[PDB]
Order: sequence, then C-alpha cells, then structure tokens
Amino acid sequence: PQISRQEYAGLFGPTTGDKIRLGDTNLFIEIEKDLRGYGEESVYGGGKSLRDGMGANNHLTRDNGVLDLVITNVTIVDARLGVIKADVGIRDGKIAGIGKSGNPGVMDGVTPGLVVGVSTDAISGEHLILTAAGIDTHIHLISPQQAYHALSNGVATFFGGGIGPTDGTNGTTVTPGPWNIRQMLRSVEGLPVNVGILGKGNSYGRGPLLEQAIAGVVGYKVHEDWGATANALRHSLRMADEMDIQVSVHTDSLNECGYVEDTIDAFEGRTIHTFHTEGAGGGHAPDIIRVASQPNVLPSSTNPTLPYGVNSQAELFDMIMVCHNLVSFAESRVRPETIAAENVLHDMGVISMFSSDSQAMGRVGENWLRVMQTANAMKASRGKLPEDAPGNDNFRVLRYVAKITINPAIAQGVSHVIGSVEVGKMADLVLWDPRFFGAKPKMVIKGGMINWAAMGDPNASLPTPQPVFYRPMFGAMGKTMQDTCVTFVSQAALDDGVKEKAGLDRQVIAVKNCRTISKHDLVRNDQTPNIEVDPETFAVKVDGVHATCEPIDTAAMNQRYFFG
Amino acid sequence: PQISRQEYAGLFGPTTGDKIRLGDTNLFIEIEKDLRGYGEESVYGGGKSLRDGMGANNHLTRDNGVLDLVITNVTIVDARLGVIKADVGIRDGKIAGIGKSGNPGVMDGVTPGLVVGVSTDAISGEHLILTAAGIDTHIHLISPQQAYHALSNGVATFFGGGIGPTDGTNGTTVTPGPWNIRQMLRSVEGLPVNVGILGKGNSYGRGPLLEQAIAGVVGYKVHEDWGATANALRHSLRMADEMDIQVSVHTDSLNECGYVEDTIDAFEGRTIHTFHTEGAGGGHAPDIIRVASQPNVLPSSTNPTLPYGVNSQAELFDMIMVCHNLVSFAESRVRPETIAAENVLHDMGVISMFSSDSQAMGRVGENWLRVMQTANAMKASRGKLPEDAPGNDNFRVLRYVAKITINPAIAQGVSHVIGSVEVGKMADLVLWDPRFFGAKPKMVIKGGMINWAAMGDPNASLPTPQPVFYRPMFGAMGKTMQDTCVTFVSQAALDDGVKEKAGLDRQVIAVKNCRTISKHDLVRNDQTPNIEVDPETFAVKVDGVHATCEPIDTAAMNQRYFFG
Amino acid sequence: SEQNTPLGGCILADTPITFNENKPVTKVKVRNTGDRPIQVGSHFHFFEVNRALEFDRAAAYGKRLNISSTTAIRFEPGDETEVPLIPFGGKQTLYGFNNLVDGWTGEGVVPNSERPDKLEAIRRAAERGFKS
Amino acid sequence: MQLTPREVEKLMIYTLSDVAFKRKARGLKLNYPEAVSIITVTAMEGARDGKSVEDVMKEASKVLTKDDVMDGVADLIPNVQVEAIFTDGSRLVTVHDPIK
Amino acid sequence: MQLTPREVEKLMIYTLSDVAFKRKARGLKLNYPEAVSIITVTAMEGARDGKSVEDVMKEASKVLTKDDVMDGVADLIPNVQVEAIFTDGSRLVTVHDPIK
Amino acid sequence: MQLTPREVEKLMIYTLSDVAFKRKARGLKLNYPEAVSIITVTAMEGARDGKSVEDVMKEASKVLTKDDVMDGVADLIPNVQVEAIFTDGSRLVTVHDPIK
Ligand code: NI
Ligand code: NI
Ligand code: NI
Ligand code: NI
Repeated sequence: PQISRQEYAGLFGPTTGDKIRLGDTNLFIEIEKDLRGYGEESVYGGGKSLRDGMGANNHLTRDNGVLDLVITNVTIVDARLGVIKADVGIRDGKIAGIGKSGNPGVMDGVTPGLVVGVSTDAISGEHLILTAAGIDTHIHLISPQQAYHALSNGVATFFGGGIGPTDGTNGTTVTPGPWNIRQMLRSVEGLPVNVGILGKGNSYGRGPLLEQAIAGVVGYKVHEDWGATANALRHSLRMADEMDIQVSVHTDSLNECGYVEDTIDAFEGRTIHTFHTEGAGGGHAPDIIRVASQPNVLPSSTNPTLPYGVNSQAELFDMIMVCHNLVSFAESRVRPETIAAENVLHDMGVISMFSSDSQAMGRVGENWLRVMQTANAMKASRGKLPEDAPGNDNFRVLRYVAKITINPAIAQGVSHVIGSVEVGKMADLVLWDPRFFGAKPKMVIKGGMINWAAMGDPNASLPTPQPVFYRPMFGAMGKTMQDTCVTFVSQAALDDGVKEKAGLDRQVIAVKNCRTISKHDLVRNDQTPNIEVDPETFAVKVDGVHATCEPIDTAAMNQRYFFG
Repeated sequence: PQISRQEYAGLFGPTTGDKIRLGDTNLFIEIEKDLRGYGEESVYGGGKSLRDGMGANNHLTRDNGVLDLVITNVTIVDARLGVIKADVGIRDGKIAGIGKSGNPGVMDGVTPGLVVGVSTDAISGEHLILTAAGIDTHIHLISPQQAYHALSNGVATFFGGGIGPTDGTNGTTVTPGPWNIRQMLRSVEGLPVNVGILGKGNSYGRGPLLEQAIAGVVGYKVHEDWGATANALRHSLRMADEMDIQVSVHTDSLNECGYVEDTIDAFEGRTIHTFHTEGAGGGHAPDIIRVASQPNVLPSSTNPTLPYGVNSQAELFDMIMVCHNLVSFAESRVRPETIAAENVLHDMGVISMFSSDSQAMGRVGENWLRVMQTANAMKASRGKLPEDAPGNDNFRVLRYVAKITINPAIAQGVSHVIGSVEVGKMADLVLWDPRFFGAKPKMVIKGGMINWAAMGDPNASLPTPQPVFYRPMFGAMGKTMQDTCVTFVSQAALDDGVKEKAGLDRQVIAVKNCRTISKHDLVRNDQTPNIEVDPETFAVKVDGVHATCEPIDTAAMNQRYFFG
Repeated sequence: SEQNTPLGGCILADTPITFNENKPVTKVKVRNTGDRPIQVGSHFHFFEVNRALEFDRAAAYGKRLNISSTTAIRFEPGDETEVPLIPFGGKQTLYGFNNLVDGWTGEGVVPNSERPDKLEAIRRAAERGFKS
Repeated sequence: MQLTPREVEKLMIYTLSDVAFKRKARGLKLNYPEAVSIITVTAMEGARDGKSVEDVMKEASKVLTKDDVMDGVADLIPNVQVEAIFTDGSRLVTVHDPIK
Repeated sequence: MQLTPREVEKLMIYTLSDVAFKRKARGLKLNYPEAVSIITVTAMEGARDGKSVEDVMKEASKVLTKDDVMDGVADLIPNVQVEAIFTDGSRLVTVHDPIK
Repeated sequence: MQLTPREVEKLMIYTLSDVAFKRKARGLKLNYPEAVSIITVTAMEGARDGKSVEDVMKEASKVLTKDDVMDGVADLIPNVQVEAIFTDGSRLVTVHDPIK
C-alpha cells in the first residue's frame, strides 16, 4: 500500500529527506540515510510489532547473539556516521549494530546482530535523537556534585584532576602524587561518570613523573600556578611519549620565562593539548591563540566565552579580578578581539574542542548547551558554511558535535571505547527530544543501562507526572554504577596491577593512541591556518582575514527552557 | 490490688475486650487475647521494670537465648494470629517469640525465648500497632526512588521487574534476559527493600526460559505487550512447574488470539497469578474478572480502582488515552460496572491481593492506605460481613490485611520467611500509631533493625521536633542495608551459585511452594464463586447476584493526613 | 518552510511512502461471530486469530494483514469486513501464536499442489475450533 | 507532620509557582518551567478546594494563554500531568493543550 | 550564606506555612501537616522577633482553633515541638494542646 | 519541567529571600543568610527581567543598607556572587561591598 509522509512520521518519525529543527535554534538537520526499510517497522507496544513470534524472536537463546537492548526508529546525530535513521542495538554493554532490527524468521532485511528476542528490552526512538555522550576534558575536581550537573546536560566522561576544594584544585587540574592519585581513584568509584585523572607535570627528572604514571594517571597537566616552564614542558612531553599518555597545558600569562613562540619551541613538535586556547582562562597574553596553527597542537576552548555576548566582557573582567583576588593584568587578559576570534575559529574548524574548566571559570552543565548556542549564533552572523548543503545545517552541526564527542576522545586516547555511535563501542549514549536538543536530555545510557533520567513523581501512576527532575536510575545504583563506569588509566599502571593495588571495582581501561595524533586526525576540525595577533589592538587575522563577529543579545536554548 | 481500666490503659495500653479505632475510619478492632498476664508488665524507662536484675536478667550471656530486641505491650494485627496483645521478641533478625517477656528469676510466666537481658534493646509498643510489612507483587522498576515511597507506607518487599525507564518497563514487569537480570540483581543491592525479579515469559522452547531461571528470576511475567499468547502461557507454566517459580499474567485486551475462556484453557489448570483481575489495567475486555472463579488462579487487583470513587471514571479514561498515546478501546477498557464489581469481590474474599502497578497506572506508596480506605467504604455500603462479630470489625480488617501481607507471600513462595508476625519469621515489621493506621507509620523494621522512620530535626534535643519527615536509619546504612535485605531467587539459581557468580552481598533466599497452591490456600480470601459478565452492559453477577456499590465522595485517611 | 516550524518540529517532504509493494495480496472476508470485539494487528498470523472469527482460514495460512506496521484492524460483533492479506517474509517460520503451525509456512517448490504440513495445519484448526 | 517523599516533592511546585505568579504579575512572559508550575498548582489547589478532576482540568486548561508565555512555550507543553489529592483520593489529572 | 543542615531543613517549614496561610485565608479548614506548619512557624518567628520561650508558647497555642481545622485534627496534634533560635540560643519550644 | 540540579538549587534562594523580605518589612534587622539571600535574588531577578550584568550589579549593590542589617553583617559580606541566566546565557555576577 501507499501512506502519506505525514502519517508515516506520526507513526515512525522522520525518514530520508525530512528535516528537524534543533530546538528554538535556526538549525535544521536533515536525514541523509534510512537504514530500516519500509513496512516491517519495529515498535514496542500492545498490539504492535515487537511481540512474541512476530517482530521478536521467541526461540533463540541469548548466545545466538540476541540483543539485550534495542533503540528503535531513532535519528542518529554522530560526527563519524552523520545524520541517519536506524535501529540501534546493544549487547554486553556495547553497540552491536546500527540498521534494521527484528526477527529474521518473519522479516526480510534484519541487520546481522540486530535480532530482537526474549533477552531484549526496548526503547522507542521514533520522535528522538540519539547522540554519543559528551566528554569534558577540563574538569576541576572541586565538588563531587559536578557529575550530576554534567549528566543533566548530556556529559558522562570527565578528564581532569584535583583533590576537592584545595587552592591548588581551585586553580589547576592536578592530582599530585601516588598518594593523592590512589585516593582519588578510590573516591571516583562513587561517581556515575567515567574518569581519568591528570597529574602534575612540573618536574625536573623522570622520577616524579613516572611515579604518577604507574600510580594510574592518563596525563600530565602543565600549569603556570605550579610553573609553566620550558623545563616542565620538555620533561612532561618526553615522559608522555614514553608512557603513551597525554599532556595538557595552561601557559604562562605573565610572559615570565617567554613568549608564546618560546612555549611553542618547548613543545618540540610533540603532541599536546592546549586548554582555553584563546587566553581568557589563562595563557600568554595577548596571543596564545597562535598555537591553533600548529599541527601538533590539539586545541580546546573553555565554555564561558562561547557564545560571545554583550555581557561577556563585564563578566570576565570582574571574574578574574576575583579569581585572582585583585588592572593591567586584567584588560590584557580580557580581550574582546580575541574572544570574537575564538568564536570564528570554532566555526572554521580551527579550535577543535569545547570544555568546561569546572568551577574554575567555566560551567560543567552547559557544554552541550553552549555548543548549540554557538552554532546558531554563528549561522546568523556568517551564514552557511561553504561545505554546507543548501537545504540543511548538517555540516555545521556535525562540526560542533565533534567538539564534545569524538574529538575529546581522540585527544585523550579513548576513541577506541567511547565518543561516537559506532559498532564496537561502549554504549555511552544520550537521548534527546528535538524540542530540547542540547539543553535537557531525556536519558543517559551508561554502559548499556540507564543511569540518569528525567523522572517525575515516583508515587504517581505514570513516570511523567510532576515534578519532573533529574534523578539517578538503576545503572547509578548498587554495584552496577561501578560495573557500568570506566576509570581510565595508563598502560603502565594497568600492567603494574592498579586495579588490584588500588582495589578498584570500576572497569579499568588503558588509554592508547595519544602521541601519534595531530590536528589533522581530528574530526571536522582539522584546519591549521596562519594566525596573527596585533600586540597593540589584539586584532586577529586568520590567513590575513580579520576574525571577528558581533555579540549576541539573545541566546537560543536559554531563558525559555531554564529556571536556573 | 485493683486498678481501673482507664488507668491501666494509660500505663500499658489496651487489654482483652478493649476496642481501637483505626484512624478516622469507622473500623474498630478489638483485642481477642492478652498474652502478657497482669502485674509484671515490662516497660523501658527510668524507674521502670526493664532494669538490671529486676525485669531484665543481668547474668545470662546471649547464647542462653537472650533477646536482641523486644517490643513491649503491643497490639498485633496479623491475618494468621488475629488481634492480640503481647510482647514480641527478636533474635538473629528473626521472631523468637510472642508472649510475656522478662526475667524468669523474679517473674512468673515468662514465655520461653522471651528473656530480656544484657543483649536486649527495647521498643515500647504500649500505644502501638504492629503489623507485618507489606508485600507489593506488581512493581515496575522504572525508578529506584519508589522504594522510599513504599517504606513510607509500610511496604518493604517488591516483586516485579524492569531495567529503569525503558518503554518495555514502563509497560511491563519484565527484566529480560540473563544480562539484564544480573545487572538488576547487582543494582538492587543499593535498595533498602527485599526484591525478587521477574523475567519474560513469551518464549517458544525451554531454552530462553531456563536461561533466565538460572540467572536468578523468581517468576515469569506474561504480558500482551510482548505477546500474551496461548503459546507463551503454556511454555511459561510448564517451565514454572519445573523450576518452582511463579507466573504472573497481563492478558490480551484486544481479544486477538482469543477470549478469556481460551486464556483459561491456556492455563491448563496450572497455578497462576493474575494482575489487575478487573481489567482497567489490562486484560480481556470486558470480562477478565471471570478468572476469579477458578481454583488455580491467585487473583490480584492494582490499587487505582480501590476504592471506587466519583472521580474514578474520569481519571482512568484520560489515563489510558495517554498511557497508550491515543475511543472504543477506551470505553471498553474503562467500565464503571466492573470497577464496582472489583470492590465487592474484594469484600467477599474473591480477589485475594492488592498491588500497585508502580508508575504504570498505580501508586506504590498507597497500598496500605487504599486497603483501609476500601474496607471502610465497604462497611459503609454493605455493613457487617456475615462472619463479623457484632461488636467489632476484626473479620473484615483481617481479610484486608491478608491482601497486602500473607497472601502476596504465599503467591510468590516466600511465606516461609516473610508475610506474618509468627515465630520463626524474618522480622519485616511495621509500627503504627492508631491515629495514623495505614497512612503514616512510625517505623519499619527490616531484618531486625530499624531501616526507615519518621524523624525530626537531627540537631534537636529530641527526636520529635519539627520538621518530621521520613528518613533512612542505620539498617539502611552501610553494609547492614545488604545484610538485612533479601534478594529472592529461584532454587535453580541458588544451586548454580548465583550469590558468588553475581557477587551479591544481600541475603539470597530460594523461593519455594509456588506450584502446589491454589486459591483455597489463600488466607481469608479463598472464595471461588460463579462470575458472569454481560457483554453488552458489562454488569457482573456473582452466584447470580448483581455485584455493585456506589462511589464514594469522601475517602478516610486522605486529605486530613496528607499534603501530597 | 523553516520560518514557521514549531520548536523541535519537522519539515516533511511530499513524496508518499510505499510499503509492501512486492508482496502478493489475498483478500478474505471476515465475520465476527462472537459477542465481544476482536482486534488484530499487523504482524499477527491471521490463520491463528480468535476462534470466533469466521473467514477462509486456508487462505490466511502464512499470512498477515497488509497494513502499516504497528497498526490494527477492529472487528466489532456481527460485522463483516474484507481484509487484505500478504505473506510473511524472511524464513516464513512461525512459532507460538495458538500452536497451530509451529513451523514453516512457505509454499515450497511444487505450483498447483499443497505441502502436507499445510493440510495438517488446516485440519488441526478445524478440530481445535477455529471457524472457517 | 510526618512528611512522606510525595509530600516533600510537592514543595518544589509551590516554590517555583510562587516565583512564577510574581513574574506574571510584573508582566513577564513565562518560560517553560514557570508555566508548567502555574498549571500544576492550579490543579493541585483545585483538588484541595474539593473540585472534581473534570472541573479542575477545565480550570487549569484556562489559566495561561499564548500571550502570557514566551513564543514557542506552547510547543514545549502539549500536556501537563500531576497527581493531586482529591476528596476521594489521589488522582491523575491530565490537562490537554493548556496554552491556547 | 554557609547553610548548615539545620538551616536548610527549616526551609520546608516556611514553604508548607506559606501554602497553609494562603489556604486558611480562602476559608479552607486545615489538615494535619498544614496546621502543624502554622504553629511551628509562629514559634520560630517569635524567636526571631526576640520573644521569650514562654511568650512564644502562648502565642503559638493561640493561632489555631477548632473551627480553623478539619474535624479530628486536634486528636492528631496533642503537642507541637520545634527548635528555634532565640536571642540566647537554640531552644526547644513545646506548645501544649495548640488547637483549643 | 525537566529540572536540572542547577534549577533545583536555586529554589533554596527563593525560599530564604521570601522569608527575608517579610522580616525586613516587619522592621527586623537582617542577619547574614537573610541579607545574602536578598542581594542574590535581586540579581537573579534582574537577569530574568532582561538587564545587563552591569545594570543588575548596581541594582544589587543598592538593595540593602547598614541600617537594614544587624551590626557587623557587612564584615561578613564583603562580596556576593551568583550565576544568573541572562538573555545571552548564564553569567557570573559579583556584587562588590553590597552593604554600604
Ligand atoms: Ni587553565
Ligand atoms: Ni582549568
Ligand atoms: Ni499489567
Ligand atoms: Ni503492570
């Protein structure tokens, strides 16, 4: 038979050629591909297709590869797969398939591995967007409660450091030494997010670095506050290459031991992650932004400058002046010209990642929000990216998504296990209502279980009655919370028995592929142009073109959606 | 000497012949028996009887059978013991005795096993009612927080299924497959209630059923949503009989593969638990209620139809129409005639259990409330049950109590360990103030420790100062929460080492006696009459007598007591 | 357009969706002979529907309703409706339902004869009470 | 007062609606949370006042207009659901398309 | 503001009594939680106002009558206790038979 | 309403400031928590009202005086900080020496 699109959509959601508005933004995504045929559509319910002997197989044991979970008729927004409509399948807390789910007994075209059976539960994705969960590379471990704010914006992995609210943690992403690291590994067992910890890089010999490596860190953080010296850099990077771990940097803002060019030379063409690349959050003043030209630099921005708004200068000024309990350090630190420039460079694919800088100038619960907010402000100011397709904003959206998903993963050497909706990966997933995209998710799926969700009255006759607020779920409960969460570590540590030694019940996974990567390995954000900054007026030129845009008055996904 | 009743009561509470009003209801209970003599009354306090060498033994070590806890001068409302006044004693998280407590050195008539000593703590039951904790057989594992709402109405055992807020869980009490089961077993370790999990019954061979059995389920749930076929039934029940586990059913509402009579024949005289037996919550329309005539059927109702009120039709209509995102399915699903009938049949002892259907049309924190509300509406409409005694409502009350206590237990094969205040049973107990009976308990005693309680300002100079709200206690803390909580499983699973394999710290107890039971084994609710439903007007006849009552305007234990 | 779409809204293309196009269609006449409503879904094995439905049962062997996935057809008491039927796909292996087949429902290889397991099925329907 | 989890949870509603009612009275156009608050409490208060589910439903579907809300909020609130405590007990109230 | 657990807990009281005072002013007869709220806050506010324990006690034992409450609520509230912060410190206030 | 941890947390502020504003209107001199509440909500409400960070800052630095507070409270409140939701997003507002 023949059915109208409108009727089809109502049953099954949007198909190839259909367009979806991402909130109250002016971004419109379009479905590129529909992997789940027509006429044999898998839906859970009374009188529906995923019933016994019909869409569901009723004779196969689980060891035949029957699924543990299926997400049906869902729109996948992923930086590597693009914008597709598919069934998604989970087995052993891993993504087994993307395609057409059902029962091959009674159905043509069931994707191998997507057999629904006796073992299978179901999620109805018809009117939903599925993303990879975000990854926040710049976490200060000041407060355990950050995790909750994060899960509530669709972030489920933390990279950083600290030891609670010490003055060192308030300023840097460091967990200093074998004792503090051990302690912190043990603590995070109580958190419903994945974690990897960073160590203190400012050391003269190998000894003090190696010690922390074996203790379990995934990285070394080089910070001004503890000394952002050439020495620090050099030894940190040399060790890193030895240990297959990452190095992150917060450069010398004062220009004490050098200018940016000297820092660059301290990198010695070695892979490095550069936090708040613009400089409002720290770095060689006015011109740390020039590191975004280099192939060995994996650049990030912290989220308080994105998007650039009318209140942005006022805020930042006042913030530093309290951050550093303080004026010529101030107005040199806080530059309208470079902030605008950061925005543009993002849109170009020259700054490759978003981050929070949690409770050290940024907002742990706003990375997915701000990303979307930025994409939309930038469409307005610049129009369509050249690579956009005329009818849709896919190219753009997808650039931005890479920023909080696959790119962070790649940077910290965990793209093998997390960061994209792809076969063989850990199911660290987020479900969204389009109406709420970026802002307010439906749920978080954390190791194949729902860990976090928007839930109303537990006494009510439905799950939807008011008050609806974010709450832990069963994946967040008991021994499952550890079972479903990863503690990232060094291979050195893994090999030394960190899991036993530290007594960790978390999944313990070795970071890998941190040192052979470059800017060009980054997804949709692989551009290395010439960047020039004017030491007087702080004006930024990118391949000779002035890089600016005007501040926004009104943000999307903002006062409409939030009481906060 | 001689003392007035009124003076006696004030000291010791009510004795044989004294009558107690259960809230703001018109139900009056009467003490049948007083087991704790006169003149040697055991009370805790300064200058009182349970002092060293007097009422308390001071020379016996614990291995002489001295108690760990004593509840004194308490009124026991239990479906097997009736309405008695006694001392209650706990040892090794078990009920050791019901009788007269004290010191046999200095006292006549101390019940063996009720020696109070150096080991003993005390609870003053003088002005209190003691019940068995309720058991909720129809739990959807949508939200972990349900447990708190439950404990707060005197429920401490959950039977059901799910995997958090998936569409399958939102509709059914299923934890599908061995992976999901394992996960869920592990999760519930974090909950302060007893649990047994249900599996997915809709399978063609033995394989897929056996799987889940060994993985640890206590039952199989047959649901329309996954297929409520004859096939499903048949194979589920055959396996059940093999595994000594239970089968619960939510029948085909659409009459797709059959009518009720065909379902009945699919049961094949085999023991079965029938959820929402009336049909508002699901089932063969209009007439699923006829299953309550059969000796092999152990019938239950979900709690939103009990009691029948003036707003009941409006509510239910609208609820389905959203439950199923929807009118001739609606007005056939929602039948005033059968809802009234459900109410009557309850009062007759023809529907044997109350249940919630938690966040899938019923209210997890209202089972004890609604039970009492129903008893009282029914007294009003019908008067005294024929078996009532003229001065009191004991027969009635006790029928109702069986519904949330012993009957659920029997149905799921756990009456050996829980469901009644009887010697040798797990101390899963609730304490109530008569003034608040059914509604707002004082405390919950969970494995011999207080796990949950109404507690005011922890900073205050007493436990009673405002705000008073329900709070976890020490039994709900640490490693004790697992020690004091049971995870019910299959014998198959137990024997296969589920406890080791799954790594459970809970008490792990095999369900037993599920398959040899019938309706007549049920306590105070053992009636199998002829039930007829009119396919036009939906009118119900029970042994030829029209089964109806009129809706209530005003519920007892309701707006007086609750802000909710 | 884009200027008019609500928050989270969809802009749908025009082209209708065509489903089940290849599949051969059998029309059967269905009367509900019971007193209660019967409703049947898209993927149910029509052969094995509620005993009270009277139709050419032989014709529904290996068949489903040629309607939209997830939808259903309602057969009210004492009414007659014509329904389109289509074969199941995949392996044409049907287990469960009312335990009438518990196997292969395909045609097999011989045009202008019936497989004997089909005739068995059909006979068994008849004496289990499934109205034809 | 022996407050149960259901009782405590409902305090959030009361607090957000008080803020919301103050804002609406200043002429502010309401957002999503705020608007949901006002509809929810309207129902709840009706229940307490002794009305029927039917009657409260009407009442709540009429408290807010398109004008009173920020553009688009309607699209965010197709229905509102709350459990309230009626004379005959706790009951679910669905309020259909409340922002007309 | 460095709010301690005792400080935070007291916000529940303030929220329920605001609701309760609104209801009483509509002529609604109060329930148990609501009534307990009003007596509690009366004390608390007295404390803050600088009164004696003795004086607040009187005040709180007089705020609600039998008429102002739902039949039976009295039986549910024999006494109310709260800790309040008096000029000389935190002190327990018992209010004896407040619904006369 | 899908309330996030940040949204829920802010209800505490609203509840304490309502109490605080009632007290100030009785002529009570405010304490530390109360005073911090009033400054915080002033900012927050400004944000919502559509003002600039600059403008709200002024507003909040002027709501309370030395007279309106208990002796010494000033010394306890050198600055107040809150994150509010401005038209352009969430922003930190520092309010310098608010009790003048
Ligand atoms: Ni930094
Ligand atoms: Ni930082
Ligand atoms: Ni059901
Ligand atoms: Ni159910």
